[PDB]
Amino acid sequence: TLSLQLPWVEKYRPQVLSDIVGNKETIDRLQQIAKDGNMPHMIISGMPGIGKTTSVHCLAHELLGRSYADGVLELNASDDRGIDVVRNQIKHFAQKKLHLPPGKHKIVILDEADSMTAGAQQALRRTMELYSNSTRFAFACNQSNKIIEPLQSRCAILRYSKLSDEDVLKRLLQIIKLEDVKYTNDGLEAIIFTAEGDMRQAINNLQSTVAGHGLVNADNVFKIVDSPHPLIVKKMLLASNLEDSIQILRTDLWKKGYSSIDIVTTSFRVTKNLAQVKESVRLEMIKEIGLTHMRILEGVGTYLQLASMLAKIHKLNNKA
Amino acid sequence: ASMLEAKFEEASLFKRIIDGFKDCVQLVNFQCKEDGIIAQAVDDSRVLLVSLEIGVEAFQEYRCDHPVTLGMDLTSLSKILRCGNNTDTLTLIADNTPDSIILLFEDTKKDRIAEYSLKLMDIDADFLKIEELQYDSTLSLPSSEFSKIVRDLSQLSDSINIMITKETIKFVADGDIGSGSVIIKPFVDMEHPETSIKLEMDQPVDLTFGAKYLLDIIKGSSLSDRVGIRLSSEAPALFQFDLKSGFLQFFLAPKFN
Amino acid sequence: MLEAKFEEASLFKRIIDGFKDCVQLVNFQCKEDGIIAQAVDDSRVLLVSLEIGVEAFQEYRCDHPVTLGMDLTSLSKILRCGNNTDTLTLIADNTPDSIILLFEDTKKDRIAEYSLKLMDIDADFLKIEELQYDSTLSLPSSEFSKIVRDLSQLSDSINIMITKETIKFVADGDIGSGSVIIKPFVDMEHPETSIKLEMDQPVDLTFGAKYLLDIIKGSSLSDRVGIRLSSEAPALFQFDLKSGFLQFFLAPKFND
Amino acid sequence: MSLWVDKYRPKSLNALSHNEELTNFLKSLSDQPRDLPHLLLYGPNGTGKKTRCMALLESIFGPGVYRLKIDVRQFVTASNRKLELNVVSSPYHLEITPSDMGNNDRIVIQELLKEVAQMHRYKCVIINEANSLTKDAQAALRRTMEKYSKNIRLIMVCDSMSPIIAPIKSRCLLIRCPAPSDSEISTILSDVVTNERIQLETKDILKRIAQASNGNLRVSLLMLESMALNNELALKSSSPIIKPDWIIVIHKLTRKIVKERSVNSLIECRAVLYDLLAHCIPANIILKELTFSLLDVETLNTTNKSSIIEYSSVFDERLSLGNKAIFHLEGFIAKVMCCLD
Amino acid sequence: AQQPWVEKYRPKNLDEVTAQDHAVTVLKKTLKSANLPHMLFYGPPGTGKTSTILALTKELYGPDLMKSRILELNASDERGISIVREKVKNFARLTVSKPSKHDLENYPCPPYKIIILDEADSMTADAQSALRRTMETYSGVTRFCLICNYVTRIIDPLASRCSKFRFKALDASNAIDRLRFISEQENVKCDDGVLERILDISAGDLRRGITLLQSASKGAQYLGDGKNITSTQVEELAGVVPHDILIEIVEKVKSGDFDEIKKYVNTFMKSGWSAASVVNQLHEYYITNDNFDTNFKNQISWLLFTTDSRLNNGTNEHIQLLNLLVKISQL
Amino acid sequence: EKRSKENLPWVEKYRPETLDEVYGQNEVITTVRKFVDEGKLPHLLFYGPPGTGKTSTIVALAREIYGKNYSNMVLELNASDDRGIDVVRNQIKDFASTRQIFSKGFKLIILDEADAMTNAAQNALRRVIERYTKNTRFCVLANYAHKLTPALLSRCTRFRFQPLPQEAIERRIANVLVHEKLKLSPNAEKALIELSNGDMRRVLNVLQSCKATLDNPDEDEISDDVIYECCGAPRPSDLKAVLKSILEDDWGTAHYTLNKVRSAKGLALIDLIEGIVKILEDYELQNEETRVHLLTKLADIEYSISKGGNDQIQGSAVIGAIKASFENET
DNA sequence: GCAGACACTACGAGTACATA
DNA sequence: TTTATGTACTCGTAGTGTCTGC
Ligand SMILES: Nc1ncnc2c1ncn2[C@@H]1O[C@H](COP(=O)(O)OP(=O)(O)OP(O)(O)=S)[C@@H](O)[C@H]1O
Ligand SMILES: Nc1ncnc2c1ncn2[C@@H]1O[C@H](COP(=O)(O)OP(=O)(O)OP(O)(O)=S)[C@@H](O)[C@H]1O
Ligand SMILES: Nc1ncnc2c1ncn2[C@@H]1O[C@H](COP(=O)(O)OP(=O)(O)OP(O)(O)=S)[C@@H](O)[C@H]1O
Ligand SMILES: Nc1ncnc2c1ncn2[C@@H]1O[C@H](COP(=O)(O)OP(=O)(O)O)[C@@H](O)[C@H]1O
Ligand SMILES: [Mg+2]
Ligand SMILES: [Mg+2]
Ligand SMILES: [Mg+2]
Repeated sequence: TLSLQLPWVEKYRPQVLSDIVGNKETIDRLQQIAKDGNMPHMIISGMPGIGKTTSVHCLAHELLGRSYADGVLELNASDDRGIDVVRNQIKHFAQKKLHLPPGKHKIVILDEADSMTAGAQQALRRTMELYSNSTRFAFACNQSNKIIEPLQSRCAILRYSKLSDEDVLKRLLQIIKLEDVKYTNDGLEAIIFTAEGDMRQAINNLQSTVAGHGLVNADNVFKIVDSPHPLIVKKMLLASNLEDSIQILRTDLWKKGYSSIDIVTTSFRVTKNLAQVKESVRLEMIKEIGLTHMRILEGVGTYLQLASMLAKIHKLNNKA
Repeated sequence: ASMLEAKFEEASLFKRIIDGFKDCVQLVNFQCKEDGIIAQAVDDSRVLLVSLEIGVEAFQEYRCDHPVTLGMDLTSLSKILRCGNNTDTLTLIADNTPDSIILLFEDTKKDRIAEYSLKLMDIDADFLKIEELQYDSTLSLPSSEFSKIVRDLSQLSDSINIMITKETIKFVADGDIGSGSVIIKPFVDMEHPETSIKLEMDQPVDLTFGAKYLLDIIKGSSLSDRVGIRLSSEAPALFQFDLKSGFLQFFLAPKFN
Repeated sequence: MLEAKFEEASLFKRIIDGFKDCVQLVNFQCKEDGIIAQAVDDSRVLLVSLEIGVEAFQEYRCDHPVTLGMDLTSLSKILRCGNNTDTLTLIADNTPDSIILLFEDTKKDRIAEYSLKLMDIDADFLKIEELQYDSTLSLPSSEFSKIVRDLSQLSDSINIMITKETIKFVADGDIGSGSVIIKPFVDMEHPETSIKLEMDQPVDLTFGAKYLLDIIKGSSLSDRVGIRLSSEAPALFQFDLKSGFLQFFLAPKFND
Repeated sequence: MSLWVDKYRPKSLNALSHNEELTNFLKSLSDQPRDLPHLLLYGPNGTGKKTRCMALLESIFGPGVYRLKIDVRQFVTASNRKLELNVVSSPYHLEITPSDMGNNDRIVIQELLKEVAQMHRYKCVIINEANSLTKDAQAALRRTMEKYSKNIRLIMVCDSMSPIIAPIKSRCLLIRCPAPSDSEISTILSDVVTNERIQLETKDILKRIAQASNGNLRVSLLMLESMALNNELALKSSSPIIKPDWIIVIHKLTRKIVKERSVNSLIECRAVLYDLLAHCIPANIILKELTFSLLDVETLNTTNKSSIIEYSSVFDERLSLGNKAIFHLEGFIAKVMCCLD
Repeated sequence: AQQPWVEKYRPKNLDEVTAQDHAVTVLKKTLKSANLPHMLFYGPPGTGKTSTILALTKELYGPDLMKSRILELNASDERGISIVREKVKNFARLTVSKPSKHDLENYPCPPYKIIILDEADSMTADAQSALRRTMETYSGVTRFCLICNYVTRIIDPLASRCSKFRFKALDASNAIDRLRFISEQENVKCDDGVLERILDISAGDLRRGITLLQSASKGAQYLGDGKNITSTQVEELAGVVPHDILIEIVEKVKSGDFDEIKKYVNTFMKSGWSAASVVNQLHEYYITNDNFDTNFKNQISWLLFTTDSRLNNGTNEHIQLLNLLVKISQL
Repeated sequence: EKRSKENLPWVEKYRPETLDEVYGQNEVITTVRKFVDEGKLPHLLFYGPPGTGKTSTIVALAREIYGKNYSNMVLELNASDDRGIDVVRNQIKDFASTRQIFSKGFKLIILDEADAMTNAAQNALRRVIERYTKNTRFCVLANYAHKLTPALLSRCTRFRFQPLPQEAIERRIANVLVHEKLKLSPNAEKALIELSNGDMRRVLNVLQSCKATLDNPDEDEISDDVIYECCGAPRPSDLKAVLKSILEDDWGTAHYTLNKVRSAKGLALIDLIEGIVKILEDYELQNEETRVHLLTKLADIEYSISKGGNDQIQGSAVIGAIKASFENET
């Protein structure tokens, strides 16, 4: 068993703030914090895979250098971050006396901060308020709703947005030029379409296509990784002909190996996130999709139930 | 009458042997043979491996013509050993490929007789031929000293790093409270031969281990007066506790990076 | 009219410790011959009988027959002051709605008096149908509790197969099986550990687990416990006492 | 006790002057009780099903079934919630009801039936109001009576058949209890009053009670006792037919719905419904009474009546699958107001 | 005569199951071999799944090994996720018991033990998901037999792993030999078409037929006239509506007049018949008639189906019956 | 296990022991083989319907990478094992952090049916995967994707296991018949293809039960007739006759025909409903209202049958629904 | 050595969340 | 605030064990 090569997701992880693409204003603000040194408490939020925790790690590396071994305390969901056994850890770390450069402070990376309990954040409130001169915190959560409002009242809100296609394409081309793999622009746009602004997904699909076919042409890309089924569901629900919707359902989901419950949940999510049709029509569509969802969850999962769901969706859509 | 008979001199020996590695292992696979009884068992995390072996000299009487694979459960085994007077003479009894074994908790030497039985467990995992190899180092320190050092260092960090270089043993454990650096210089004493820090040297080793697993190792220090540790960069750590007629190893897997 | 003065404070407490888990409450019936308090469990299976003599437990003065029904939790809470020297005093006047439990200590002059509430039960049935038992067994109670807890930990069903010269205890469970056999052995030097099983007819009855635990909980009542078994009849677990005895009954459930 | 409903109850099948065919069938079962299967008596409430059960019980073993006692049993559930439910036990039988909270009566059934099955060969287990079981204790019962049957027997009493699942219907013998005829109601009331000391001008009062009771003998006896107490132990031919205050509230609600069909009247309807649900009333019977009182209003049309009954069926289906009955009842009243307007 | 006729005549051999010939032959030929797959018995109640599995276990091991190599669970037993994760897993991973010389010589003892999960459709999906890999991993030592009367409650992976044996409903043609045998053994005087009526009323089950036969025989014994049990006594004891009352219901429905049908439904429900039986009688009367138009039959079939489903939900049957009759009356 | 093979069901006897023995998923198998030969193995996520060969593929993969004793070098966790967040914090963390105990290789963690893990467990597993990915690879087998955290989905390479096509089932059946000394008629093979519905375990179970069905295991060939009695599925000719009687014949004839077909060999209304659904999907219907009415009414009927009820009323409902739906078309 | 003192692991009851 | 399992967290308590001491 030979030692595995490090995956391109981790091999080409950025180590400096310049390499992170997307959200130019946020990255420039982070760079100005980096050279300025006056890091405030911040909470970083966004959709997964767009570069949240890597910016935190890069900023922690840049602000303080050889002190990175002991000047930063990183915590995560794998560590049992509770109210009692962990309040002492941050209390000691903030109370720990370590000599920094004049404009640098200790960093407490509470990575994946949306999973902590309420009491832990309640203690962290005064923990942050007391030793603000010595230590600074860095929350990195997918969802900022779990963080209580006292924590939001003393933090710098840094909202990341989903990456534009141009930035993903730019960093992808950088990766190709460092790896020297033959590429076609159609294949690259296929990767961009499949990723949906999720960068790690783009890198993983690039890995699979490169190591599966050598060439990243569009046919090989669509052979290896399938198109995202939310788009297929949205296409199916928006069709005007019932026969067309049924054919799309069967061919693209039932013959491709998709569970009925997955189709129902994706249809519910697409309907609630859809905006072209009238609001009320979306309300009855959601009600019918939920009725079919109850039928599926109660035990009867069949192509017939999905076909009936589509038939009634067309009944509401075509206005009787 | 029964094919497999193993009458211990005292139930205390088997109780101590079972309680030595009861905590760190859930499923045990005994393999009785004419040369003795062995037990190769793996932890749930598949990091710590226990290789019990009891020689024929630790049994007052022993006889087992056909090899027997006794896959068992240590929780229920210890529960069975929990009941019964410790002075009593245990006699392990099993049939030809049976569904259970019989624990003769013969009280004193007469009167009360117990027939506790534990249903045999189907463990299809074969024994692992991890005996030994060319180990880089071979040290030997008293069990009490090692247990005290491990217990002291476990409170300071979650990882204990054992370093051997130029006839010197060094334990370091950097953590949040502090960083212990307990060091030992090898020596030998004729006055008290039990306390002697023996050592061998081929190549320096710097291997780190978890704290909870090392505590699990030192829980078994009551069995042996001496513990022998052998380390290598391309081998799991070996902790050979010497018994009255056999031994009890502890193949611990070091961390990487 | 009731003057059930008890010699030791931590003696009636020792009795109610056994009484606590066998039944939730008892209906006391005090008579000059003795104190009887029998109660029926929630399952109508386990029967508890109480008998307290008059020679010991200080002077007993039961001028009139008094029937009282009360809980044991509050009684234990009041009896928590159970010093080794303290005594007890039971006083029941006309309409004894609140019994005053006087504590007087010989070693110290400190006094303690508490009142116990009385609930309206007025229900007590006393019937002892069977006295003849095929097998009568006396053995130390601590060993009985030990063997019962060891067999009940392994299995939820306990059966006894009494044969010639063997008092066989067997417990079959999913984890395994425990078949502990004890022989009748009497040492004149150690009366407590003496074991005699009188033999008229072999008895094979299958019992439960929680009932056996409740029975063995009151192991400290007697050094030697009288175990009586009768075929096709309720069991009798009689615990001796310095004045009287406490017997426990159980139905031998059997579905084969 | 002084109540006449529980003072004159036929102890034996010989005193069951109610149904000749049903009494003969029960006597046929009691002829050879060595192989009596599990029973399930169904019919309108107030018919006297429990009377037949007790009469059959004393015909199987003998006199002494009618002596009863109370034995509270402590039962523990998930977490440490205490829902100690008493059992009305007795020699030779055992009477249980699912008066405990419906979400966790399954444990009551499981451990109590397992406890009674630890051993005159069988002890009958009567389960009053079996239609209130929540399809979970019935699952336990499926194997409970099937596995242990030579030691335990069930007389499963319920006033409705629909909530009982198919296997329970399959493994239990079905016995039908029709409601009394009006002539039989009058005969029973006449026997009661001649054993009592109430003076009657004419037996037309008994017939009026029979008509108003709608085949329910229990409420018939209750109303006769109330009238006799109110009429100074001498019934009057002009005495108004007294109705339960619940019926009065339902009829006033129906009148308010019929006359005023605005949102505000729906607010007072909601308040009245809140009071009625606070007054220990099941949702099925209140919706049934509201529906049948609405259909009895003469100002309605046949189309409105059909719409009302169809939405009543729909919302009764909703009640059978819902938790908070107030929302379903308010929705039914809203639909009725929409149809009538 | 200490047991009811349902359990007194419960089959004790695999050949005694006089229905489901395919499943019984498959299980017998498997009994000759040792390749017993993870079974999944399903079908209507009373078709004989529990009897079949008990007979199969008894013929496989014998009376001695029932207590050692059989683990039966119910909804009466606690069947949470913890029970599936610990009790079932432990019993599966234990080795098989030791067969004796007598059992091995007389019975074809296989080297596996069967775990029977009766009424398994009541378990939560999480427990079944936990049971999946327990079923898969220890296939060489234990067999799982899932006995549920609803397939849809069983999740897809278990239906994939388990071999499915549908238990067909027992109509008049399939299960007339069993009833004739029971009548011969019990000496029950019978008419010519009485057993056909019993099997017709007992919709797809034999337990109900046996219970009805026992009740009719007990009634005939009480009367003691030595008279053959007619179809009338069985029809009355079965709880089905007599034809006169059904004709009256149809006559009231045909004329309309909501007040009249409401009054008659009130009186009918006062007499207290089971509404499911009334719906069944109305279905077998209206559909089989030839005096009604095609469109009427379509609409009345849909109405009867909707009423039957609503009744099966467990609702108040009075309102459902009145609604069905009024909807039919306006056709 | 006991008595080696020949005492196991055909489901667990014919389990692939090599990546070459997995049929159908040619692309996935070839990509995985290329991955392991080139030395790179990212975090794999196998998604697909039941019976498509996910756990068989990953077991064959672990056997190929490691030695014969793959279970000694792989921490394989399933829903039977407790997988709380404490398990992730202790067992997974210790297995990922430490070095291999039997040889020199990367740790491999296989999480079969990982969709049953809680949200907090997946949240911890996120950072556990991302931190110790240098010498530890995670494989996640999930039938359902909606139960997986999107963070977990964005971390593992997604491989989709399609339902088995005709050729793969035919090849496996040919291998099984070659091994078992069994003969089977091609029409029976086509019936098996239609009955499988993309599942392989169904095929193996039906073959086992049909071999058990035959009086003489040798000599006699398995025809589609034996398949149809052994599985109990309706024959296509029966479905065609029932549908024709419903469409053209009147109520007496259609009801009598459906009852006779059901009572001939004990058919159930279920499997017959979706047989009729397949046949009607094989039709062209001018009016969309016919399709709408058919789908809605048949779904309601199938739901009611799933909840159980009276079979006669449900059959009458099926006939009425079909006949009312094929009259709005004209 | 027996007694107290000591801090440790183990156990039980209570609360709060459950889709983005 | 009822809901009704399963999960996870937190605290509190009861013993159980080895460690100092006279
Ligand atoms: N803007 C970016 N520029 C370059 N690489 C990026 C960028 N965003 C993400 N990546 C890549 O994404 C991988 C890791 O992304 P992460 O920042 O760890 O994901 P994340 O933002 O933390 O989302 P979650 O919530 O943790 S799953 C590495 O391979 C990075 O190279
Ligand atoms: N094929 C059959 N042959 C003979 N008797 C049968 C048959 N099927 C059912 N029975 C009778 O049905 C009774 C018990 O059947 P069961 O096996 O309990 O039905 P079931 O499969 O358990 O239905 P459930 O569990 O309620 S879904 C006994 O009286 C049997 O004699
Ligand atoms: N492609 C295939 N080639 C050959 N046999 C297959 C194939 N797919 C499935 N099988 C068979 O199906 C049996 C069970 O399927 P598994 O692959 O073990 O489980 P699975 O397909 O992952 O389904 P789940 O999701 O785990 S329930 C295996 O033992 C094989 O005999
Ligand atoms: N044959 C009868 N003669 C006189 N009264 C009867 C008869 N049968 C029943 N009853 C009356 O029925 C009442 C009991 O009804 P009950 O069994 O409670 O009905 P339900 O079971 O529907 O609640 C008793 O008060 C009794 O007077
Ligand atoms: Mg991150
Ligand atoms: Mg059954
Ligand atoms: Mg799998």
